[PDB]
Amino acid sequence: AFTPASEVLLRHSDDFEQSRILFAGDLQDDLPARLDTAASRAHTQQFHHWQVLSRQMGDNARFSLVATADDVADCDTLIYYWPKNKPEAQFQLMNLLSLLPVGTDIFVVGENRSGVRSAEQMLADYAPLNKVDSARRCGLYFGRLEKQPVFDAEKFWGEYSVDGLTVKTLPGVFSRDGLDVGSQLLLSTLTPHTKGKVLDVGCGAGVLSVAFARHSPKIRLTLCDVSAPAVEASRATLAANGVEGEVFASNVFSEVKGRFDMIISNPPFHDGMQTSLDAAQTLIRGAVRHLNSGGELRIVANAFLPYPDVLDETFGFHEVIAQTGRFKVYRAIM
Repeated sequence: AFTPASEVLLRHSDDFEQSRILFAGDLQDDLPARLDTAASRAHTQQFHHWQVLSRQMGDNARFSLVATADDVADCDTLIYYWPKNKPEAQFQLMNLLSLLPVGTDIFVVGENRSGVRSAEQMLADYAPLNKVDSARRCGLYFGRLEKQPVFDAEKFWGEYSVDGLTVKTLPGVFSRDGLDVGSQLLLSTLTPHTKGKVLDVGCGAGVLSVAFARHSPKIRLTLCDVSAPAVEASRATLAANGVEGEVFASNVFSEVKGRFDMIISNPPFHDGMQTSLDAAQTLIRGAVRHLNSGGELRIVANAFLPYPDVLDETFGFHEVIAQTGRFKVYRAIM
């Protein structure tokens, strides 16, 4: 399996061979489907990861905000891939450890730069962890579950108000649940009393959608995101603001059916160049397939990323309708 975290595990292949493993956390590659095990299961809060894993693992791979007793059954080992954000890791480990049997082996693998060291303290009172020698930038930890924590997902819900808008959010929407500067720029280009079917692809907690609906109450909304927390947060946020709309999980346009008058998105900032290019291609190439005649695709994103070229390639040309010191709002028409 591809990732450095999975390479780490691969260096201890022999130990997982007779194990009945549950894989969870940031399941970036398909090691959960390939690792030689007595049995393998997975639970993820990411739709695209579930797509990949269930293709090979069927019902042994599950997707949902909250893992359940059944999702975890007949597993004597947990291999958890540490996520980038701590509240997400807390939510997931309490959820998972609260259901697995006392005695389950716990393995935690991640990157020091992503805060994997925080796991020790986090699990100190439940499953005492010890570091296993690994590559210098990687953290590999092991321990047995001694005491199950008590978990109640409802206590992790957050709620706040910004610009007269109520926002409900959950761990796992770590910088995409607010009225960020990029969102503000995108919003400034939308005119009041706009009409049509819309579709907000990079979902988040739905702040963009409820702010759009506030001045254009007739728009007909569809929201999608890969993250279960984002799907849950958005529905709650729409409801909390008297806004109707359909929200569902999707790997970009994988579950989107139909055409729209406008597609908007505030993608996350990429990391590399390839990850960035791919993300730009998928968004744009999927867009031409879901736009009514004369419909518009609108994207706000850092100017450094590769959207302009992808835009020209797909639509022939595009416009920069709004700009700041970092962001550009790109517009392309059907």
